[PDB]
Amino acid sequence: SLWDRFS
Amino acid sequence: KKAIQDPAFSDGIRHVMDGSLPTSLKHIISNAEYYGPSLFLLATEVVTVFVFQEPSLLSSLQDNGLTDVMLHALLIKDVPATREVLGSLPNVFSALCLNARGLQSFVQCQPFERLFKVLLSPDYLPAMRRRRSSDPLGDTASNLGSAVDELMRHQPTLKTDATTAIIKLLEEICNLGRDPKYICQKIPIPLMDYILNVMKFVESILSNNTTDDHCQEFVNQKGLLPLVTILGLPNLPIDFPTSAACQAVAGVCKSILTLSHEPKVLQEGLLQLDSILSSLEPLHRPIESPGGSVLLRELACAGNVADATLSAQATPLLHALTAAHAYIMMFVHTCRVGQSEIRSISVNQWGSQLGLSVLSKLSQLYCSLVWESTVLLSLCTPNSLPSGCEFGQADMQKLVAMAARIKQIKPLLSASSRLGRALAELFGLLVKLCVGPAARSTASALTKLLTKGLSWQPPPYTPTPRFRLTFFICSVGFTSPMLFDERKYPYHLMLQKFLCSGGHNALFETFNWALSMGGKVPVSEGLEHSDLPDGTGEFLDAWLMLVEKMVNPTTVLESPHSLPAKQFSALRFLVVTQKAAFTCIKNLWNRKPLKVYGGRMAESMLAILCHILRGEPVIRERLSKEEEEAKCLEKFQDADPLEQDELHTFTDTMLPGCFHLLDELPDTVYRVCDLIMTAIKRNGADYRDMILKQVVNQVWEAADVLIKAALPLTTSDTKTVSEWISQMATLPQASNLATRILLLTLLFEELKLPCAWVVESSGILNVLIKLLEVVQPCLQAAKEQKEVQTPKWITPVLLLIDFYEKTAISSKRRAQMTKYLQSNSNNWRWFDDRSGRWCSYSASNNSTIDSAWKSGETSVRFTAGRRRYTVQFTTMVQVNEETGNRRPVMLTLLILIQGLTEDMVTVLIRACVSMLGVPVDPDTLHATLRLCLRLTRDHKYAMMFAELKSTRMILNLTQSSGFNGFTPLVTLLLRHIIEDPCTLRHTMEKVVRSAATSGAGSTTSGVVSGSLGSREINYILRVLGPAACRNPDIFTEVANCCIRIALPAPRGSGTASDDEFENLRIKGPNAVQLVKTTPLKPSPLPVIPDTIKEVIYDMLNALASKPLMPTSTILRLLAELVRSYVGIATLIANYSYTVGQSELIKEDCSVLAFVLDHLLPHTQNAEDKDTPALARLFLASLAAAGSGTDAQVALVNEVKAALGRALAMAESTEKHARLQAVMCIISTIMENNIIRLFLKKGLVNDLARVPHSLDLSSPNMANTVNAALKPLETLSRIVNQNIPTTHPLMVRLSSIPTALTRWTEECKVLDAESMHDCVSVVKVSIVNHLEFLRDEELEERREKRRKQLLLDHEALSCLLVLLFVDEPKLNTSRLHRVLRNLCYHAQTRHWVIRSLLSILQRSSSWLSVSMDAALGCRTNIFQIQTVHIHPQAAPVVCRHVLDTLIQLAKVDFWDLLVKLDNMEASPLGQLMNMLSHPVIRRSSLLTEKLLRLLSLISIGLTENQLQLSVEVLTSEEGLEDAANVLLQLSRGDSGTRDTVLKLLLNGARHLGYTLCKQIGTLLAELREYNLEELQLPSMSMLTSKTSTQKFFLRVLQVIIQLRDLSLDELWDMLGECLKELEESHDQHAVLVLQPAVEAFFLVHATEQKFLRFAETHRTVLNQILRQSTTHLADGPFAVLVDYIRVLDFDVKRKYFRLRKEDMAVHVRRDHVFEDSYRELHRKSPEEMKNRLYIVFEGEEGQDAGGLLREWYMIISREMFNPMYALFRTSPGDRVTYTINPSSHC
Repeated sequence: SLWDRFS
Repeated sequence: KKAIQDPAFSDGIRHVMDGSLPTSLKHIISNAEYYGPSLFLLATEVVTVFVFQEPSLLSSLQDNGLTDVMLHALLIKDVPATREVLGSLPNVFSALCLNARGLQSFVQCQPFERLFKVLLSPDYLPAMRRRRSSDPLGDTASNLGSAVDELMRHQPTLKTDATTAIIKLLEEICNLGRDPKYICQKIPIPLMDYILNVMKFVESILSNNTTDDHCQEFVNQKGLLPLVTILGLPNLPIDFPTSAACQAVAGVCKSILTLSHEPKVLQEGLLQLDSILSSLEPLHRPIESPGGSVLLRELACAGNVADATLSAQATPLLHALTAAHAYIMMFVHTCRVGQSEIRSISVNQWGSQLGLSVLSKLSQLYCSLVWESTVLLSLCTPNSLPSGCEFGQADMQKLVAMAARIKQIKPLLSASSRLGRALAELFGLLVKLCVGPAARSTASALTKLLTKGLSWQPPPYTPTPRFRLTFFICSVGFTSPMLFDERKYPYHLMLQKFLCSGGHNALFETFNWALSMGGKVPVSEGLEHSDLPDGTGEFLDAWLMLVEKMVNPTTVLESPHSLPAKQFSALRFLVVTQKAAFTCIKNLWNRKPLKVYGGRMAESMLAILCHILRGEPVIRERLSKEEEEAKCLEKFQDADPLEQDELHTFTDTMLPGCFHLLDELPDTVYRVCDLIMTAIKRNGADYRDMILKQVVNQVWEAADVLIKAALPLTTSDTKTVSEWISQMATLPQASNLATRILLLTLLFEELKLPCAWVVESSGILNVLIKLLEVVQPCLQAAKEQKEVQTPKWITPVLLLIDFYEKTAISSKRRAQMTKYLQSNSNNWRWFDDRSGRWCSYSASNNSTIDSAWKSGETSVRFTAGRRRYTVQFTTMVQVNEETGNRRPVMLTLLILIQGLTEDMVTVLIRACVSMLGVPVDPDTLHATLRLCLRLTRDHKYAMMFAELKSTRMILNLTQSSGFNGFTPLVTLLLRHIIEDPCTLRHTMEKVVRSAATSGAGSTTSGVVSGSLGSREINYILRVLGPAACRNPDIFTEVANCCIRIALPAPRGSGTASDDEFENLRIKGPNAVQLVKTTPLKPSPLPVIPDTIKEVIYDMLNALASKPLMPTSTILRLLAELVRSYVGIATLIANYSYTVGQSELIKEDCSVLAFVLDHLLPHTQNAEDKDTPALARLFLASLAAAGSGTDAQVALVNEVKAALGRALAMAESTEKHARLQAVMCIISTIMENNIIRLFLKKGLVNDLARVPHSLDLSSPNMANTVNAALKPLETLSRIVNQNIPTTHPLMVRLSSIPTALTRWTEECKVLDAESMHDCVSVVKVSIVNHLEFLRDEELEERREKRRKQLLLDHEALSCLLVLLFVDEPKLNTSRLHRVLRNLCYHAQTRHWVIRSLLSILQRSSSWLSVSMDAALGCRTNIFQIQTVHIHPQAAPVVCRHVLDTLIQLAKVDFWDLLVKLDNMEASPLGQLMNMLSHPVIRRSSLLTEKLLRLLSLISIGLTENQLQLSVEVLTSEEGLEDAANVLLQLSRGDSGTRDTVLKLLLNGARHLGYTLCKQIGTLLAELREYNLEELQLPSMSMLTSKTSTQKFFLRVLQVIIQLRDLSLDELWDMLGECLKELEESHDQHAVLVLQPAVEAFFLVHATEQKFLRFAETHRTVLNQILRQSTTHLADGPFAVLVDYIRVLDFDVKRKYFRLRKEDMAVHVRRDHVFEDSYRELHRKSPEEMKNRLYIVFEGEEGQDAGGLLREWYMIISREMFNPMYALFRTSPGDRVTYTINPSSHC
């Protein structure tokens, strides 16, 4: 949920 | 196939496969392409089932080569590609192997190399595709795998070759994944479909029974290398790792790990992962020039290939990334394991030299992927994030106007993002495994990752700082899950290593860097600097959210995940963390907030300050109580505690910042209260006072400026319309108050009494009330502008006032409670419902509970008997923490806040109603109504609230101005208006009586209808506590007048001794004071005040953008009001509307008549949907409310008049609707004085005469008649037999509710926890009176001892008319029940029965009941000219009447009928005479029904003859009914027995003579047919279902049934004819005389001619018996038991055909004959008669039936082995066997 910024 | 699987061939099925069958199966199996695949499967299945029914004959199938053709067709020839064939192949091979020779032949031809090739072939992929898009992925592969697994489990020799072929499939997949020439399709190859099907197959094979023998074999044959290599395959697509195939591979590896406990799966994965991580080190090395992503410099430099990302040479680093992702989505799956042993081997493997080499490379990969993802994302951003620089543009110029570059970059970034997500999931789950020796090195490497991420610094060329801040955010986002669990408890191993290794100093250095911007600006100036980077608020939000978790002592010290004792200290960790955090918060404490991420920053900063301020007490207390790893821990052990003098000055100066935050970011106010509360709980009351007085001075000036902001605008300098109205809402002061008041209110809620006394002594309440008075004109104006915009500060003020007067209430109640308690050793007692005793706690428990109650804590914990109990003083309940049992408790009884004065209350009520007038806002209406609810509990103010016409405003309120609690709260307010002193007194009497008489249940495990626990005064007063709170004075008066403590019976007569111990018992300190009610005193009804009638009438008028109180709500409310108060019922019933009072009103009419007429009927166009049901509820309530005669009589009268009106109405759908609705009301009300009135008023008569005033031909007639029968049936039988606890701003019929429940809810809202204090004062007062009266009554008792025609004919006629009409929708059953209940009366019974019989006889403008009897003409059922029934309709009237008569049996009319139209054993004779009449005699149905009636009643010459004629000439039911009638009548009389027997004999004789006149034609025509199959037409009149044979047999049967006839000519004819028939070719040709032959046996062979006939007809009697299922020895043919030559073999076999158990017989396969002889030959006959199941020593299990049949076969062979010399072949025949005369050997 910390990698949603790319997606 | 079915027959082989069926008994009755199990004997004989051996001779199927010695026929031609196998030669034709051989052809179907050999030609699966000419014959369909279904046919091929069927043939193989047939052979398979045979081989399983008789495996012996598998040798014969081997001898003729059918199995060798099957093998060739299923292995060497291509299998037909369909699901069922593949699903069946292994069961076939399970059969063909079964003979061991077959197994040899099957394994000879390399079967699995061929069978498994199916999974790698595109021809069979359509067979593998999921069927229906519902069954699992690979369902067919899994099924095939399970079948193969079974095959190996049965034939273990194949296991080694199967797994050899399985590994080959994996190897083949690897080859199709390895070489470049194939390309995976979504040359194209379906490599993901193959991989998925193979993996599902291998999953089923490896892990089905969990035997681990297959897993072990597979792992020992080196299959795990080919398995795990499939993840790394170059030509697998980029989206593989997320795909189902990858999950399938991971599932296989997980299955191996779980079922073998083998590390080898992870080790090899790590080896290959180590190989892959070493390949992509160029991802770690940056450009070392102005450059962007390495992935985009490897992509862009891939020439011009149209799709580079599809080639493993075009994009080696991206394909390697995806390989890594596939490997890492398997380690995730194998870590998601809960077996401590599998977990332990996972940790061991990860903590190895190879494990930590991989984990280091994964950590460097993680940081590389965060860099690359943030670079690619910034490059894909449209030239906004970069600073106009060629940072990655040089490679985008090779790649390439903007969309194409972004659309090539996007796949790359989806590969990087998803890899990173998976890798973060792996690290996070590895922390869990590490926490719960090699774990300690895993945690070391993971905290080295955390340090690397927090101290990572980019290449110097980075264009903007936001690339580091977005890295930092992810790093800060990644350390938080890895240091802290869900629920925010840390892992102390990880905090230990995060501290010792580093990352704490780097965490706070990243904060310093982010504020200072690399040292360009100091940290204290950074936050407020204009040029602060764009992403520094998102970073600071994440950093503060992490530090909030890091600082909290209640989790950092209390974490379940603590290390064991043997070193880490969480105390020194909190010392250093709070010390480091405090400085950074200083650097953010008062500066203005950021544009976004400023309220989350503020809230987490305030939470950190709260945790520090709470912690330094606890931390200091615990501190007082008190190679690399050791050194660093010791360094941090010498940590200066945060200075106690610094938090002091902070709490001193913090308030300017708190109020700055309340000005900037109001939503933070809830955390500021908590911060202030912790500073208060740090400091003294001298600081609490300073805080509260400063908040109050802020409120004071903001309020006085708004009071000066609303002085009426006389001079017009400002607009005076838009400006003034919106100035009240938008001035800065009006933004301040909305948070200064809310803060003051939260402080008040915590600090109840200090803040009450300050709000009192400041006078701020006067100012706030004045401001409320002044705002109202502005609000009214705004309503006149039609532009209301509510000042948000209004809701805080009302809530503050609410909690001020709640607080004052409770303190007064608590004050007079303290005045009645000794402050020393206040006895708490717990209630034993079972014995009824208030038993004391231990002294330590009592002292603990008292001390913690006096502190005002909501709950207190204590332990008794090692059981854990907790008390909840909100509810006063002891919960057992183990069981959850809740038990009541009590306290045993033996700063004065003035509150809101009269003037304040008056002004406040006026302001509230003004706010209700203008619909200010939902939440503001909620607050003002809550305040009104608290105020109006004094009836003086309820009257004030009702005299200002506020119930009209409340009814006018629209749904735009409504809230969840609106209707409860409004109902409570209206109840507060209705409850005047007298009505409240009477209702409290009702409640007290009800609660004392009924042993009410509770949420305290007080047993329902208990007689000890449910009845104690001390508990009943606790239940009645809401009533004491409603009004304590009235509640005392009522309870003193209506309660008495019970007197227990005189234990023993005698005053000297018995009464001494009766005074010791009854008056003892510990006793069980049960309650009895006083006898009811004749209370007069309280006169309703006139204003309460202008409140009730306005609702009754409201019966007559959507409205918030629709009619439905008003009706429910009125129903409740009526239920609880009887005055309301009388008023409503008496009330009446006036002409032109509303659009729906035409003339003066009652409310009830309107509810019945306009609101109650269903109508197709809605106004409110559920108005009809609620109106029904209202009327039921009004009826149930006794109200003497005032309500019940009026209701009944109005119901009657309504029925009359609906009748007289013109025929329409509206009339039908009204009628049906009224009948439903009658039914509901009925479901006893109401029934007495319905009888007195003649409602039964009207209901019955409803038909008359309805159209009989209308379509909607049956529904209204059903509806009117429903209450007629019931009546004839009965004769003749939400509220939210806290405002949202502050926070962060038996369906009708009773009065006590409403008071309970009101008490909860108004005074949640202060109820008990009142229950206590009232309890003391009451008991000091009831014990006195108990002792006075007891003295009095001792002294007295010492001195010692529903319905009239007309209504019934209308019901019979309904009986006449033909309506399918009409409930005939209900009508029949009504008529039966009416016919319980003898006079009514006589009239009804007689009229029905007359209708029957006659059968053989309102009365215009046309019936579609015939095709062309519609016939009127009634011809009136003396009333006749049209003969076309007669059979229907007869049918209905007969049904009615049958129902009555189970348990003038014409002249009345025309009078309408112009506007058991005695009648048995008539019913029998009706059998002669033509409409009945024609019809089968009517005749059967009549016969049924006759039979039921039965429980002269002509009438009995008519009955006999019926059977003679006509219906199996009819036949049985006639038999029963005749039998019962014959039992009735002897002379009738004789007459019936004579008549029956005569009928039989005539029938026989006509039969003989038929058999003579038959015989003659058989002569003429032969003398030159049988279809002689003379046979037809014997085949006929109604042939004289049938009648003759029936008559004879009845004659016999009566026995407990000269027909020799017929017998001779029958004999001759039978012989002639038998002479003919056809055999079944005889059966046309079976019934007559039966008759012959029935007559003859009385319970001989019969024997001679049977011999001369032997084969005929055999045909008879063989066809008959009649059991030979219970039917008539039993006599021939002893003359047995006269039956066929199979007839005797059918006739032929001890508790029996199952019984084992242990024999050896090689000795069965002699083993059976030894086992059994001494067994008894009855033990042999047990069911034998045969066990062959050491042989496998098999079908016990087949095993017994085999046993019998082997024995029947060995009988004829010459070695036993038992039997020898006949020297002539040589195939038979007879006793061997050489058995003496």
